[PDB]
Amino acid sequence: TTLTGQPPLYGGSTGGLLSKADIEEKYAITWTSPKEQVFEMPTAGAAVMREGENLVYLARKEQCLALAAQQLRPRKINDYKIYRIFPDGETVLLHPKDGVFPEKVNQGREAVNTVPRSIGQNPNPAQLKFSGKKPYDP
Amino acid sequence: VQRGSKVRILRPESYWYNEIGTVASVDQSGIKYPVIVRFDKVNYTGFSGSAGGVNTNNFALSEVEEVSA
Amino acid sequence: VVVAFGTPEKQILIEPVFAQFIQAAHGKLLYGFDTLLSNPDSIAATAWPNYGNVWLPGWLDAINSGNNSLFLTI
Amino acid sequence: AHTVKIYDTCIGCTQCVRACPTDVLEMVPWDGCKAGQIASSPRTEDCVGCKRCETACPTDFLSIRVYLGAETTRSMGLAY
Amino acid sequence: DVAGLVPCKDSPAFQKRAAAAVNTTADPASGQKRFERYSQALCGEDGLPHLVVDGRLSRAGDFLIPSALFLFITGWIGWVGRAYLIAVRNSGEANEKEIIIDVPLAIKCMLTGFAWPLAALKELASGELTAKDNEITVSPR
Amino acid sequence: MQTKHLLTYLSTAPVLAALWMTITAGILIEFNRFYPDLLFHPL
Amino acid sequence: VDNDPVPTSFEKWAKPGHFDRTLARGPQTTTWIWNLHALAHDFDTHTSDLEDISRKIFSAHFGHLAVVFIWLSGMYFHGAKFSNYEAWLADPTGIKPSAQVVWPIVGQGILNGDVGGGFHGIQITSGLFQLWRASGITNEFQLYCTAIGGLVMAGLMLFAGWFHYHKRAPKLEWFQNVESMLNHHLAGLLGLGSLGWAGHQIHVSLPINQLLDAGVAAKDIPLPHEFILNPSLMAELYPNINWGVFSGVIPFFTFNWAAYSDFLTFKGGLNPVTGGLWLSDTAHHHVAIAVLFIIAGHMYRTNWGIGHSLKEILEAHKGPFTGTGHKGLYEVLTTSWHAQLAINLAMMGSLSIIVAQHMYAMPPYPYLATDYPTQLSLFTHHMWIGGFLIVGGAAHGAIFFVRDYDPAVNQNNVLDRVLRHRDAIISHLNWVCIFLGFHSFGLYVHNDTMRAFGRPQDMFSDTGIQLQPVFAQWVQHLHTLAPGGTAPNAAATASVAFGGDVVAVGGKVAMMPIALGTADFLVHHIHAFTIHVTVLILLKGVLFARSSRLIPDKANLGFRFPCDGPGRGGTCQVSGWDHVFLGLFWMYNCISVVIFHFSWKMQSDVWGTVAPDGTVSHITGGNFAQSAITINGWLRDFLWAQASQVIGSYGSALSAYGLLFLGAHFVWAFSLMFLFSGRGYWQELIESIVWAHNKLKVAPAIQPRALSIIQGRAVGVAHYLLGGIATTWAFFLARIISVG
Ligand code: CLA
Ligand code: CLA
Ligand code: CLA
Ligand code: CLA
Ligand code: CLA
Ligand SMILES: CC1=C(/C=C/C(C)=C/C=C/C(C)=C/C=C/C=C(C)/C=C/C=C(C)/C=C/C2=C(C)CCCC2(C)C)C(C)(C)CCC1
Ligand SMILES: CC1=C(/C=C/C(C)=C/C=C/C(C)=C\C=C\C=C(C)\C=C\C=C(C)\C=C\C2=C(C)CCCC2(C)C)C(C)(C)CCC1
Ligand SMILES: CC1=C(C/C=C(\C)CCC[C@H](C)CCC[C@H](C)CCCC(C)C)C(=O)c2ccccc2C1=O
Ligand code: SF4
Ligand code: SF4
Repeated sequence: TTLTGQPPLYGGSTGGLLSKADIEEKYAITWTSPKEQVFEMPTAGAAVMREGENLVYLARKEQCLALAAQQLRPRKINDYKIYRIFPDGETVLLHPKDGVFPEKVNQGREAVNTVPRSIGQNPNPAQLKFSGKKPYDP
Repeated sequence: VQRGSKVRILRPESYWYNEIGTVASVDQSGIKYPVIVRFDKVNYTGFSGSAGGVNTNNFALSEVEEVSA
Repeated sequence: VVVAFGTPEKQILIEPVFAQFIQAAHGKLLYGFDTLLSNPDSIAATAWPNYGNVWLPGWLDAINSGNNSLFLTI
Repeated sequence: AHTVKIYDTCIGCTQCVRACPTDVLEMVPWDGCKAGQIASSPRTEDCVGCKRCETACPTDFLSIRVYLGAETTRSMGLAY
Repeated sequence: DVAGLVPCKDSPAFQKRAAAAVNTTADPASGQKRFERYSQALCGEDGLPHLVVDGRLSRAGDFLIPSALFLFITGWIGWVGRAYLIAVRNSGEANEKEIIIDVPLAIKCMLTGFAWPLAALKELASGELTAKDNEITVSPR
Repeated sequence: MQTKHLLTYLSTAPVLAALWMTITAGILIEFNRFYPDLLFHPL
Repeated sequence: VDNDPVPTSFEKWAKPGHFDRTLARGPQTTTWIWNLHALAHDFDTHTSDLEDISRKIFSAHFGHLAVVFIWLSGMYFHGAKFSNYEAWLADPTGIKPSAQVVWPIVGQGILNGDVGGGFHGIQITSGLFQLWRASGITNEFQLYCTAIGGLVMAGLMLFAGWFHYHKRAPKLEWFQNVESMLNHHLAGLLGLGSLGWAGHQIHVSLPINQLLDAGVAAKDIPLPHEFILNPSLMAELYPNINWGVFSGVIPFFTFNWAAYSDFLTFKGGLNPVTGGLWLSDTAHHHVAIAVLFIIAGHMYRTNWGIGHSLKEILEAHKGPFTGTGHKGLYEVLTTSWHAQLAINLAMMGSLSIIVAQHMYAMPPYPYLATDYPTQLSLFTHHMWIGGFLIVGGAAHGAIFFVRDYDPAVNQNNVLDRVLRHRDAIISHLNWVCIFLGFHSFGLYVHNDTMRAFGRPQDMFSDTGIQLQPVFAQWVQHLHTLAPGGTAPNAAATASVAFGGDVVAVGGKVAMMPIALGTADFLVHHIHAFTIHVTVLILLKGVLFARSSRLIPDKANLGFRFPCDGPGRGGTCQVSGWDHVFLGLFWMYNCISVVIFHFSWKMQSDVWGTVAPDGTVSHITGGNFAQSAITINGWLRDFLWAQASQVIGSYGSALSAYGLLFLGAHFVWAFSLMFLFSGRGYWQELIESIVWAHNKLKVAPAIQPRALSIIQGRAVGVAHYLLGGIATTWAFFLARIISVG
């Protein structure tokens, strides 16, 4: 919380935030750039990465992750942090939660929604009639 | 099975069900699907418009029947 | 294509002779098949053991008087 | 939210996690394959349902399965 | 004579439109020979050579001789193709062969289609014609 | 030798299909340059 | 310009898929085959170097020039050896132009109907005869040697392609030498061509045509070498020059130009004996065009420090709204081949549309105005070609944005700032499209409903609630109080369509004043609506090709992808390719309505026959002002009524147009299988057919696959466009040949 970082030199665009950012939720990507460079914003147009901490508020998590994947990672920037910010001001760290990126296996991470069978061993809908049971339950 | 053994697939969800493929490896460790089978008919796997698929898949020993030696 | 080029005689025209035979088998003497119910002497027309057709005069007039749509000419 | 289920035919190639646009999946330790890792979905509330993970999955049939369910603002991908 | 049909000879409409024969080809006559050939057919109310597909060995030239001709040619084609597909599956360069036809093998499998039906009978006798149902892929159910 | 890499190119499917089609079209058209209007076998 | 860069060999001819990496592993599935033709001409995918890409483009342009020249040579050969040019030249109105004498194989000779003069052949509508007479050709041997010239010219372009790819291919700085190229193309390609044609107008076209416009019956005039050799023939035609090999050109070198005023004229109007343009005006035209193009090809600094760098012109131009203005567009246009193709395709499409709307109302060839088949055919053809090229310019704009947009070049320039308010642009275009759709088509269906109600006083007609095109009528007024006013040194008006009197050549009408009423207001607002929706779709594809609020990484996905999955509600057809796919149907709609308006307006208010007393009996008798305001009238008096010719066409010279009418209906309806369906069904059905083939040991090595989602869409749009365009083509040709 209390997100630190200079705004990148961006002239603004009509593709940025809407009412949903102010009453439902918004997202912020904070990273640190070694130099003043150029990157394409997900809300279109060029922007100037300031040297040091840069902070960008986007409307969706996927926009922040697209910014991180197509702009920051090919520019060797892999210290970014994506947060969800609620209208009351509450900030929740979202993308590099346990400090390791999700595509590296990290001890201490537990498995969610892992089914101990194959797709073929899933039951039949006819046997799996009126109940809360679905064909993919563990 | 053993490497190079032609085997038939008994996995219904598999693209190569009731078809033969050569065994390329059997994993000595205790995993659920140790057998690597390499086929010649490629898969459906890939994006739309991509000219290709996979010819290599993994199966258990109870989902593979050795026809040859 | 053959009608376009001023040659309608080159049209492949196939008579529905199986359905025309069925129409005759219902009694239409137009096609000249001389078969069941379009021959007055077939055992289907006379119903030899019981002689109890009785529908047949009315139906035969219906099938062999074109003023209706009962088994139209094909 | 959409339902992302990971099936034990997973070879832990991490290709589904690398292709997720909304950070739903992650690699967790698992002794069920040679790679030592299985995909997981702790964040299916962020799932949009694009099925890029199933496109990236090399197992036949797929170890990752996306079942589109109830639609929320996040799963519809609305920036508004 | 069948189904109220008459020969084109005693058909007034036929002779009326034969009196106005168009010329399909570069023959000076053309339409005259077309119509004198079509005269043997069974015409009708429109005076057009209707066809009967009935076996009817007198009027067998309207279906049956062309039927045999087509079946022999198309079965030749199919057997030639099957023989080629079977004979390129042996080589591991089969996928290359389906876009780049191995022309000597193509002619070799082409020229043996003259005995296309008889051989298939032997295949129907042998079992080298239809694949077993446990050697071919199938979806679940 | 390029006499073998012309032969392979003039053995591909688009060229041989076009060749076989042109050939059978030639048979069929020169059939109708000859004895015309054959809707039945004359019998 | 490097020596032997690519070895000329037959080896890669034997290797299909050499030019890519995914295409060279052999064909495992059938999609490979499609991908081959899908990747043949995408040179920027083949390699990753601008030099090789530019060399490939140069050698492909040489090949395309070869195919156009072999086309030209073919048409000149068919006009020399298989036409009735001379007979048509003897009696213009009495002979319909024709070529392509078909082979009498099976019925076919019925299409060789008589056109006049004993010639039995297909009546052509390309307008070739008229341009040959205008150019000054008299006999056919000139056309045979022009065909020979076209063949050797095609051979020259082909060998030039081989030479500039395999033997001496240019380096990048040559292709990127943009100033010298523009100077050589304005002055040298365009100016020299214009001057040389005026060098053919002055010496060949004017004398021959001045003789032909009198009743000389062609052949009695000399071959065109005599009019350079012997200025005695140059005497009686325009005698106010000395006419010598040194003397005649001295009036040019001394500003003595009113001497030349007998052939460099600015008369305007149409020649009342031929219905074409005044060829002296076209000559003086080509002269001035040549001069202005050779002037404009002296503007760009190449090597002598004289002229402009286009970069300085661009980077100079910037204002307070547009930030840095056009900074970086030089690099954008000199590094991206797709960004140049966008502009060049859009401009050639627009200029082809201009060509269509100019050669109808100033017909510039003798005996083309009173060739109604020719007039309709060339208008409609150039409109369709232009619409296609405009959509292609939009397509390559989207390709540039997906592939060749660098944000580092484009910081606060015009490109960057339109990317930053694409939402405002698209929403305002959306609103304009909805407004135009309502206030044009709702007017139409209001008119249908009032006319069905029996309330014609409540319609938008000239007899109901009038919508007069007052501004277009005023512009029309200004073009006729101007052959004596604001164009003083000009005899007649620019075109008769703006006003005047019925120019009637033969018994038919060449061109008359085209008044604009409520029906014309209505169709013009429909055309504006259809253009605006096509612009909306294509601009949305261009401006949102890289990212959107929905998918912020579309540029990573590329230009040509089906979707990003069923999630986010469903993301089918987000790609710029798919916007081009939708804009193709909307271009179809736009151009179809434009050519329908053209056909009905000419057939009702312009085309027709003149009586000896001088009364115009129009082809459809002026139904346009009262029928074209309702959709029922368009269906009845244009689509039902004028299709009688194409459907009664069997058994005559015009049967092939009826056959293609039906065949194009078939192809259009065949399109909807590909358009409405998806490839999951087709893959599933191919699977059971594969089972059948597997049973008889006949399933092929190359696995049968359904066509891809993009391929299915492209097949659907190709069949849809071909079917609809060919239906309209067959309809137009049969109707206006039987009636016009
Ligand atoms: C060797 C070639 C070959 C052979 C023996 C067969 C045989 C068969 N096909 Mg098949 N087919 C082929 C090629 C072939 N096909 C090709 C190229 C296509 C893609 C157009 C198809 C598409 C197809 C469909 C959709 C179906 C079949 C079906 C069938 C079965 C029923 C007969 C039939 O429907 O005829 C119809 C066949 C066609 C209309 C295909 C056109 C014929 C092609 C051009 C012949 C191919 C020859 C090849 C190019 C050259 C080989 C010569 C070689 C020496 C180089 C039958 C066993 C049906 C089935 O499922 O079983 C009951 C069926 O539904 N085929
Ligand atoms: C001496 C003759 C000759 C030879 C041996 C080669 C050989 C080669 N060329 Mg080259 N080329 C030639 C002449 C030749 N070329 C000429 C005259 C031109 C100018 C047009 C070119 C321009 C050219 C370019 C730009 C390139 C090549 C390439 C290549 C190499 C790849 C082969 C290939 O796949 O393309 C073979 C193509 C065909 C067999 C079909 C070509 C289609 C023709 C040109 C147009 C057809 C249009 C016509 C109207 C038909 C329309 C059909 C419709 C009506 C149904 C290969 C070694 C490529 C390369 O370097 O590989 C990486 C490449 O970049 N060539
Ligand atoms: C302004 C350019 C221009 C215009 C209006 C014309 C007009 C004409 N030419 Mg052409 N011509 C030109 C340039 C032009 N020419 C050049 C550069 C060449 C050398 C390649 C030729 C070579 C040529 C030949 C061989 C022939 C003609 C002929 C003709 C007449 C036939 C009809 C026609 O072309 O449609 C009208 C064309 C247009 C409306 C499009 C012109 C626009 C050009 C392509 C670009 C100019 C853009 C310019 C900067 C601004 C103009 C924009 C405009 C939309 C306002 C006609 C009056 C025929 C003739 O001799 O008549 C009897 C004929 O046989 N011309
Ligand atoms: C100057 C003209 C021009 C040039 C040089 C290009 C060049 C290119 N275009 Mg393109 N385009 C153009 C005009 C042009 N386009 C126009 C006018 C349109 C609107 C229709 C398009 C819309 C377009 C799309 C949507 C795409 C391209 C793409 C491409 C790239 C690869 C295309 C390819 O592989 O060839 C392949 C060509 C074929 C396989 C031919 C397909 C069949 C054609 C379309 C129908 C022809 C039918 C014919 C008219 C009549 C029917 C005859 C039949 C009965 C036998 C390439 C750089 C592709 C790309 O990805 O760019 C990077 C892409 O997807 N273009
Ligand atoms: C005839 C069939 C049809 C109709 C009516 C439309 C209509 C429309 N299209 Mg569409 N389109 C079509 C075929 C059609 N399309 C096909 C086949 C394709 C496949 C390629 C497309 C692809 C397409 C694209 C890609 C786009 C459109 C767009 C549009 C909208 C244009 C804006 C407008 O005019 O506002 C006004 C609406 C009309 C003129 C339609 C008639 C309405 C009447 C006149 C009023 C009805 C009165 C009242 C409402 C009745 C109430 C009754 C009550 C009981 C409820 C419009 C609603 C564009 C858009 O979104 O525009 C901004 C857009 O981008 N279309
Ligand atoms: C149509 C066609 C064709 C034809 C072509 C031709 C035949 C052409 C041509 C051509 C030519 C044949 C051209 C020319 C030209 C020219 C010019 C354009 C000129 C110039 C000039 C100059 C440079 C001048 C200078 C001067 C001055 C100004 C100063 C001093 C004096 C003098 C006068 C010297 C072909 C066959 C391909 C094919 C089809 C199409
Ligand atoms: C009498 C007659 C008729 C009738 C006919 C019929 C009714 C029939 C049938 C039939 C049937 C009921 C059948 C069947 C079958 C079965 C199966 C099972 C089959 C088969 C097939 C196959 C097996 C084939 C094979 C092959 C060959 C041989 C060659 C090529 C390749 C292939 C593979 C394709 C009509 C009236 C029309 C006409 C007249 C005559
Ligand atoms: C019909 C249809 C198909 C099936 C269409 C196919 C499979 C096209 C291929 C058909 C032709 C017949 C392939 C020709 C095969 C050989 C090349 C034939 C040999 C040619 C010689 C005879 C010369 C799709 O795959 C599809 C995909 C997505 C959306 C809609 C559709 C769709 O509507
Ligand atoms: S892509 Fe498939 S196999 Fe690879 S880690 Fe993900 S679920 Fe497992
Ligand atoms: S329907 Fe087809 S195009 Fe649309 S999201 Fe699904 S797979 Fe993609």
